[PDB]
Amino acid sequence: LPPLGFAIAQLLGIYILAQAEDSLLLIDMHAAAERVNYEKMKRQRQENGNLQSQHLLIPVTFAASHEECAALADHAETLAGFGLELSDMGGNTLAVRAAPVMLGKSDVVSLARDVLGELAQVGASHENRILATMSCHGSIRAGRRLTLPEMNALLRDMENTPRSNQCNHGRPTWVKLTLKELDTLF
Amino acid sequence: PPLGFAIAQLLGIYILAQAEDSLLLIDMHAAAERVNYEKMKRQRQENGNLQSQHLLIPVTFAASHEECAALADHAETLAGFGLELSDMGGNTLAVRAAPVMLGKSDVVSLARDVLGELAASHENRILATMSCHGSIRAGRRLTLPEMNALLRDMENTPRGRPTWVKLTLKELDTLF
Amino acid sequence: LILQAERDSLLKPLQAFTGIVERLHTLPILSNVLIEGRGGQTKLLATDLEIQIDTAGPEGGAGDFRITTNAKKFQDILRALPAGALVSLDWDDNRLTLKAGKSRFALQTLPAADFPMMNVGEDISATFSLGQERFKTMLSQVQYSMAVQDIRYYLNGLLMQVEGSQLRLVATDGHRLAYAACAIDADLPRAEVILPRKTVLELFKLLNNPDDPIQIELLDKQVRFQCNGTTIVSKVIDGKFPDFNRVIPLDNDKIFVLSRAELLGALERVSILANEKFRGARLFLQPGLLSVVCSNNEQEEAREEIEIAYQGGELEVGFNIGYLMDVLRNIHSDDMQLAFGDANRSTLFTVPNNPNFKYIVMPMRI
Amino acid sequence: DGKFPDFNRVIPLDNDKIFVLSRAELLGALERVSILANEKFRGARLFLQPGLLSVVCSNNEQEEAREEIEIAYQGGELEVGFNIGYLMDVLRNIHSDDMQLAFGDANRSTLFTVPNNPNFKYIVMPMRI
Repeated sequence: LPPLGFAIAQLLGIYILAQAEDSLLLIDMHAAAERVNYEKMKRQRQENGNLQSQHLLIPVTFAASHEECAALADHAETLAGFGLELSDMGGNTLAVRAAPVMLGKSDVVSLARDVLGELAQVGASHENRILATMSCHGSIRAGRRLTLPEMNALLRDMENTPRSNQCNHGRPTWVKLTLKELDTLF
Repeated sequence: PPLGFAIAQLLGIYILAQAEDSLLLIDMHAAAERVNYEKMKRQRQENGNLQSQHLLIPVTFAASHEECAALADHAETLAGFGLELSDMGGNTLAVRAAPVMLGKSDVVSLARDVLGELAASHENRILATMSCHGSIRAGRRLTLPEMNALLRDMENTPRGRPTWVKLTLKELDTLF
Repeated sequence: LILQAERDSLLKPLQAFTGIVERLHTLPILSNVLIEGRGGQTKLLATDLEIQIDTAGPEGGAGDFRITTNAKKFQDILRALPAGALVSLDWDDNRLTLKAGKSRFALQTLPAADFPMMNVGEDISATFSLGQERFKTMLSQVQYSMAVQDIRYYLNGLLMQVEGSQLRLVATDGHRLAYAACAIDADLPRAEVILPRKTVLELFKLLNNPDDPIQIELLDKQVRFQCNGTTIVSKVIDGKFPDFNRVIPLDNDKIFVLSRAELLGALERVSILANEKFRGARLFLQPGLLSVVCSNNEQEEAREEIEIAYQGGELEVGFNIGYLMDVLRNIHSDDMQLAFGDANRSTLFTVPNNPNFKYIVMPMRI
Repeated sequence: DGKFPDFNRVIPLDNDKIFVLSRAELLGALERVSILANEKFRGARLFLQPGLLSVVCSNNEQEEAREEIEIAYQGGELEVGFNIGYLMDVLRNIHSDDMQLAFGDANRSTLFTVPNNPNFKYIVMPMRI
């Protein structure tokens, strides 16, 4: 499998550069990972009817605005279907006991807040909150992508996952430079 | 005196304060939400902005695409709420500064509320939407000395659930 | 002539200024050790603008002086000398002349005016002391759970918390947590600091007198450790450590005690045939038996079985084998107590009849 | 597969400045003086005078190291440069007490031998430092 590229390193915070047969390729990690996460979450939603969940140490100290607690009082079965299981601590606070896998890694409060504030005004009936709203984690925002034996895993983003070239707007998420970057040296 | 003298907490949400009458159960998160709302409005009508505080190791949100353009829209409103934040790249942002009186929190939540409100005019997103921090939610319950400072909540501040007394030996009827 | 002393009396104090001294820092003088002779006593100082370590040196010095000289060159020259030779330090303009036997070394020196010092706080909030062996044991018990360069800077360190007469060390990375505690002969207000990893390692090196105690002082965003005539000042990682009380499970009813050496050997044997990306190991807990199983891509399987004094219901649970081996190696007890809940909840690792150490790992769905 | 060089033309035959000195002491001196030498090419200068052998090194930062050894020598003086690694390797890999150093001039081969051991020879040619 000669892939898109072979990840070689990071680029100052937002790009991941990968060498291939052509040249080094600059993948916008957050954008490409948002695309692939949206794709994988919808593929895992059309099948089995729920997102993959995961628990975790150290719950989050939600702080849970008033009516979001009542939204959790409303059937949390849908919340379990989004991979987010969370519990009430008292007064008007919460804490997530389980976050969906494929995101993790921080700020689970934002994901749970998005879906829980969506639980107001039951009608659901849209299901396109699983997009950038629920994909409001993407990959790592600007910090770290390990020591490379996971960078190639994101470099495998668009293999067997469609909607590659055109992003959520049309902005490219990868290659611009070719082997003929020697012109830049003039 | 009045409103009692804090002696301890109850499981994480209550702070019970001893007075001449009896001990009073104060909903610490609700009381702090009310006092922070009043303090922020008082600091808003005067000086026209909240007190900012720069912090070490800023937190980077996620920053949905149109929220970055909302930051491109005048950020002086965000600075007026005591929230200075920059764009790191791609579609992500980080708070270089957070408002005081709220300090340590899920600062991403406050920034996200004020930034997603930028879809003009209005003023009362400084309420529980901005007081979506309050005090620390249900833990860390700082000890009795600052517990009394929290017990000075409605002192100097007016102003939807009540946040205090129920003990009238009604627990006696519940247990006798 | 500024100094004259025996080789080891100079070499040994310098060996407390190697980890902190960055061999290539952006500031050139940060590669230098500071030597200060005053009142017939010599002081050796080093810093990286974050950890500042000082100690007393030799005494055979005539006159007051303050110089900085390259740490690595000076230490290598000292260690290359015969153990027991006389060393004479002369100062000539911007040069330090080291003389030992028929050996001359003309080092170049930098002014002490440019040597940076930490503006140490004067706001001592808590001071205590404890046995160096006890503190080193606690640090060894908790150090392996620190996150190495996490997106949350407070996890890249070790929480030291004093409350009442209890000293607690907590470390976590998000997938595991190590907690150690001990009794300190003091009554202190509840304070807590987050020692950085470099501070933890340097402090680990420092504790070499197991019978003597070490004094710890908490400051305004600073911690100072004093022992063995050596003083270390370090900035703290600002922020809030997670409340460790929520992390510790209290309902894991599947409890059994087994030999730590036996389980460590079993894990070391079975890790050889484990998958290389995931490094997972499956524990099969059944009445009287615990099975450690690993398998890799090449259709190979390793399996070891351990007799256990266990009674309760069965449980299959996956673990990241590095997490298990860390606690099995850094604890020097003969036996370990395993407390299991269910397959998707935390597991508690303890020392039997020892409430002062706890270790929590979440499983992985293998 | 190939023809190895003829080592006979290699070995010098007329080195006149001969002196025997302690292997361990000379190795320690070379290790000490190499600390303040340039870390990449390691030029070490040997000054040979009756009764004294001096080893001197210097580096980029205008630092200098110098050691001296008392030896049983009476012949003419000689200043010769060397790559200190070649000097140190033989002293590290030989386990004899004394070593015999034979010099000709500062432009040609230097012979290292073990006294009363005709079965070992070691030849280094100098640099011009």
